[PDB]
Amino acid sequence: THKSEIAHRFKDLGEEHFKGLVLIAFSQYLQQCPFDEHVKLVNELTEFAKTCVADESHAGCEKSLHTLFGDELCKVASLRETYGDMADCCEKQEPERNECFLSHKDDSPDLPKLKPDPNTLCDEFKADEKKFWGKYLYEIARRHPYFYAPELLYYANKYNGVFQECCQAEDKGACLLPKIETMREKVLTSSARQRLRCASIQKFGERALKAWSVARLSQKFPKAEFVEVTKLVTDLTKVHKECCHGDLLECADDRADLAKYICDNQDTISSKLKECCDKPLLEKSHCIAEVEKDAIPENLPPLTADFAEDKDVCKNYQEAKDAFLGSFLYEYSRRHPEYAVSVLLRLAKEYEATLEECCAKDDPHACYSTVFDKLKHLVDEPQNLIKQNCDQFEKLGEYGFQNALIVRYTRKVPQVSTPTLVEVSRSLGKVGTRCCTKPESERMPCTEDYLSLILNRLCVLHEKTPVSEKVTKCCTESLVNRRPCFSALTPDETYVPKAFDEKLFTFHADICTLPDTEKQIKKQTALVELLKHKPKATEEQLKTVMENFVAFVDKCCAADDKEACFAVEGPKLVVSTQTALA
Ligand SMILES: COc1ccc2cc([C@H](C)C(=O)O)ccc2c1
Ligand SMILES: COc1ccc2cc([C@H](C)C(=O)O)ccc2c1
Ligand SMILES: COc1ccc2cc([C@H](C)C(=O)O)ccc2c1
Repeated sequence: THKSEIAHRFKDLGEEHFKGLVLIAFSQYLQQCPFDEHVKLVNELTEFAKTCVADESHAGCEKSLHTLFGDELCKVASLRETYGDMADCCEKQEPERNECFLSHKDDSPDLPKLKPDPNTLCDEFKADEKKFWGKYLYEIARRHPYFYAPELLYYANKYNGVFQECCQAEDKGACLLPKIETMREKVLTSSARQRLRCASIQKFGERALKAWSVARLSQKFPKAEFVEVTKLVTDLTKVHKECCHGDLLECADDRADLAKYICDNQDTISSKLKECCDKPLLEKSHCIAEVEKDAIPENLPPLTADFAEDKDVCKNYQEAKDAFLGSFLYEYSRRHPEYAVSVLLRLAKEYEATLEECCAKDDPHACYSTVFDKLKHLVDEPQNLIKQNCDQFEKLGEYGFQNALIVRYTRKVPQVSTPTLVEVSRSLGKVGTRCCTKPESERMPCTEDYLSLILNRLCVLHEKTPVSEKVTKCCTESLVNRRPCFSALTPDETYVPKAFDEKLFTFHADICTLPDTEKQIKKQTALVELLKHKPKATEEQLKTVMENFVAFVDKCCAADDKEACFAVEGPKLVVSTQTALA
């Protein structure tokens, strides 16, 4: 329909944005190459796009976006030498070649943890604002190779606006570190949301993403009609599909478009959008993404009416399954803005399973008329876990809770690799902080949605190199029952203990020197390995091993010759610990 896709997107996005997405795209496809390779790729591509803008007939201007990006990545001399089997993608035709690159996205790339000097940072910034802006896109995007790319350009500006307001202060440090931290959460979170949106389509079909889009949209805009929501849903699903499939130019473009549409139709969508719609382009879509719920309209009928009472349920459903089910989702979501999206989807799935068996039965209506009680039962099911988990969080504090979750997970999925068990248990206990201080009514929803983000990370880390059958099962059985499914696991008897490996339990003076985070991780790693070796260790003993350990580090980090003390106290500690675990 357009002579030249690259021309079209360049015009549409404008140079600056066009360059920032190309970079992000290269940086996600190729997470090792240094910055500088990438800025070369970015400009080559952009020069060429400029030629196509001026003359659309010009050779190459007709190629697809994959073919052009892909053409550019094959010309990397580093490929075979840096990326291994990656350079074999270059031997294929499109679209297999593109598929092949995308399958080498690495969810755990192992990159220097970003230690920033407020000084060096305000330097680099005053020297080159635009290169700074790019550098940040690169570093985030290479570490989060599914990160929502237009939402990333948004963060890059906010980053830049943080230094524009803070480098001209006197105590720059004190202005920066708060704002950086606050932003840097928001970015990890955004990444994990985005990774779960891609994990939907990839493992469960565009229909799962589409359904997410209904739940989210209906909650946010419950005034809007099904017909309208249905429109926004088609557009929102395409943005995310394109986005997850690495088509960032299309992603950005259709997203800007959808914001423009939403604004031009506030009267049929929401009363909360005034403030959003007066913002510039990137900020507009974010504000929208964050806008407040609209008020549930007034005389809505019972849901029982359309979905349980009505004798024609099986008729409407057989006629168009996903559409009818989208309607259930709109109707349920628009009335329960408090609920977790995971929950709404969990309800929709169950209502599906229900019609699925009931419409094949002799009087469907007797079977399905009773379904809402079953749904009431599901929403109430998880409430006691919360309580247990919050009390435990309050008693132990965040860090102790991370430890309890380390033990807990290591017993249920001890075949999981240790890096993954530590990362995930650390995130799981950050849920305590996120959700436990909230008013009770709010807790279950909060938790349900965070645990989905986090359990997805486990599934995604594990599916890379799969080792535990239970995890594979929970990860592939569903998205929306993962939390129940993980919560229903228990330690197992099949597991042979890991042979003692002393190397994993030695400590050196370095331990005193590490940044705090890295110090926690090193101990939580030991803790995991301990449970893999001693999977029956009881909680009182582990309390002993844990006090004894803190006494040990404390003694040794206080000593005149710390090495000597570690050398000596070290083996003492292995010995008691080996002794205490019978
Ligand atoms: C089909 O199941 C899903 C898909 C995507 C989800 C994304 C999210 C994040 C928290 C979101 O921003 O809504 C939560 C639950 C989800 C369930
Ligand atoms: C339009 O109705 C749907 C469609 C797809 C769904 C998928 C899922 C997830 C992926 C699942 O865990 O099976 C949940 C609910 C859904 C409702
Ligand atoms: C802050 O409240 C929480 C924190 C972590 C939790 C982890 C889990 C996992 C699924 C588990 O227990 O297996 C469940 C509930 C949780 C509630």
